[PDB]
Amino acid sequence: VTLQRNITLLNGVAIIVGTIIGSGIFVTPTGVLKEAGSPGLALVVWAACGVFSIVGALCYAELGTTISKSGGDYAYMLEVYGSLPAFLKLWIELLIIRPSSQYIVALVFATYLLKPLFPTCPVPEEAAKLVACLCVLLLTAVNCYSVKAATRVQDAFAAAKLLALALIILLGFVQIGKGFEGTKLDVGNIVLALYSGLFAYGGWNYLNFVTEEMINPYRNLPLAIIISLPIVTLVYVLTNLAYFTTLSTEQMLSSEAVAVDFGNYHLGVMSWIIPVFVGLSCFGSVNGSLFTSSRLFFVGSREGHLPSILSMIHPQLLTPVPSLVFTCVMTLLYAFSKDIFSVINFFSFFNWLCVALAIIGMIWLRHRKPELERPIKVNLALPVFFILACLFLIAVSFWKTPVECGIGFTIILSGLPVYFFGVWWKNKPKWLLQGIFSTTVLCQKLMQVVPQET
Amino acid sequence: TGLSKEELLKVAGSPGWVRTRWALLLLFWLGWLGMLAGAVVIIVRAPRCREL
Ligand SMILES: N[C@@H](Cc1ccc(N(CCCl)CCCl)cc1)C(=O)O
Repeated sequence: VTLQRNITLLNGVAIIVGTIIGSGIFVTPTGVLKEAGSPGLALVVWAACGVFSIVGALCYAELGTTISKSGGDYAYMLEVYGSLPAFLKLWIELLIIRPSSQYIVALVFATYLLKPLFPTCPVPEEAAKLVACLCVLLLTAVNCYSVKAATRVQDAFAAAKLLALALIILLGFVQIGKGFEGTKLDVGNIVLALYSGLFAYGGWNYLNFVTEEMINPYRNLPLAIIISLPIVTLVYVLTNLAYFTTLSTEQMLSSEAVAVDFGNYHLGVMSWIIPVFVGLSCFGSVNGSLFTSSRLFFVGSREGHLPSILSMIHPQLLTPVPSLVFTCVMTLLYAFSKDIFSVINFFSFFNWLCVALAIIGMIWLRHRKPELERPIKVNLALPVFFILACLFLIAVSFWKTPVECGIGFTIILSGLPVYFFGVWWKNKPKWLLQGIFSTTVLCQKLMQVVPQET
Repeated sequence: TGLSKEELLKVAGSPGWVRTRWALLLLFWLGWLGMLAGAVVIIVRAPRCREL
């Protein structure tokens, strides 16, 4: 069997717009405004970080249609830097970046969804963790049954976000109808203000991790980026403009969840509307992050980096069942760690590093292989502008927050041992090979799954 | 590398394995419903925030 190309142009938009927006816009603005220090300059960095996002994604629109392959930012460096550099990324994406991101966003789903049953006090931890995990389990099942089901789910919760942010913008314009100061302009500060948007816009690369599942990627991938990411930019500046109609700097810079207080200010009878919409927003972000992660671990196994259980597909339903089950188990195993919001911050920069290495690889390929076909090309200034902007922002981390870095960098270096034993060694002891094969065929028999035919 | 497709056809249709999948795809859904009932019990058996 082979994975059929079920993602339409519209579903391709819902994969990206439905996973960019997530929790970011409804909880982040306080953390922009703390470093901007002014409602004038805050609305500047929200646009400027948008521009950085468009030029980044436009580099990925090219890169993805030059390679024309589903492994996203892993494939696009495997084709360049080779086996071990791609493995270091894959190990980190498999063990840390993606299980943590799924789990915390599933937690954001739970804690906001329960919030109107606990309006003024923290929701109980067991209820949050159960509800978070029930989300990850249910979405895994939906992703196992049908690509058609999971993509038609992704529409609903892409729409849910745009409806929620439409409700924010609607209330904002209603307050304008009813009826730059203080700025901390320091050249060494405002770069940290721009960094705050690279949680809120982050995720525009997700559509590249599913390239081989779009109906006609040479049109759909660049077009879905160009339809999506400018719309997000517009929605964010209008959404922040809306918040600044209602909440003063002193409210916004202190408040826990700016959109919920905005909801309480206007919608007194039904104030739970925004809390539940931030919840449902997150449910779609998890779905997309889970769908998209499954493809990475699957692709990694084709190209020889991971055990050959994860390359298998279920013949009756045509989904990479072992990859989704692995994704889920590895995410639920993450849930009981304590200091997660340190973890995902000290690894925050590793995503930007890899995005930079990918577009560096794209220019290195435009030198070494003019032989490759390129159905769309970008003028080389934009990549160079984008790599300058990336490597500038990586450097900020080591000025403002270097202290954690060794704990993260230890795991990156811990990728090398596992590469040698798992991939370079080729399993010389035949008793270990028989154990691997035994383990494999148990999964085969159990899940009813088989390798892909090209 | 793992097992052949056409090799797997010889084993995967055995009643033992079909009964095994029927049991597990019941036990997963049952276990999810277990966590759901659990979560609802936590939400009942917890002290509500005092009003302002
Ligand atoms: N905008 C998102 C948040 C987000 C952004 C970037 C990442 N990534 C890694 C840094 Cl945690 C990208 C690779 Cl998973 C993950 C999550 C939302 O609001 O759901």
